Amino acid sequence: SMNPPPPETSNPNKPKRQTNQLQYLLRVVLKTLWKHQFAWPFQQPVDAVKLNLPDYYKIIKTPMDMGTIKKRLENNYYWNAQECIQDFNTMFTNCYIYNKPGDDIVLMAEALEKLFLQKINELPTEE
Ligand SMILES: Cc1sc2c(c1C)C(c1ccc(Cl)cc1)=N[C@@H](CC(=O)OC(C)(C)C)c1[nH]nc(C)[n+]1-2
Repeated sequence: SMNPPPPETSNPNKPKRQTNQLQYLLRVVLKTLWKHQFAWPFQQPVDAVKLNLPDYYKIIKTPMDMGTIKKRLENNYYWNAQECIQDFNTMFTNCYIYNKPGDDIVLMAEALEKLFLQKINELPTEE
C-alpha cells in the first residue's frame, strides 16, 4: 500500500484570488490550529506506509491535511473562503471516518475543530 501523490498546492489552470477572508483564514485560522499541541498529526499528509495503515487510502479517497492547506493559503491557490473551509472540514471528516469515537487522534481532531469553529464564527465580511 504505497502512498498516493499529495493533494496539489499549485495549478496554473485553477483560478484564484486574494480576499480579506482568505487572509483571515491564514493569519487567524491556520495559524491558530497549526501551533496547537495536537496539530502535529495533521501538519502533513498521512503516511500510510510508515504508520502501517494499508487500508487508509482505500477508505479515504479525498485526503487533506493542514500542510496542504498552509501551502494552498501561502501560494494563493484558492478562489474563495468556502474552498479553504471545505478543505478543513474534509480533513476533520476523514479523521472521524477512519477512526473510532474516543480514539486519541479523534480527540485531537475535536480539539482543533473546536478552535476552527470559534475562529470561523468571526470570519470577516468580504471587502
Ligand atoms: C503522523 C500521524 S497522522 C495520524 C496519526 C499519526 C501518528 C495517528 C495518531 C496520532 C497521534 C496519536 Cl496520540 C494517536 C494516533 N493516528 C492515525 C490512525 C492510527 O490509528 O494510527 C496508528 C496505528 C495509531 C499509528 C491517523 N488518522 N488520522 C490521522 C491524521 N492520523
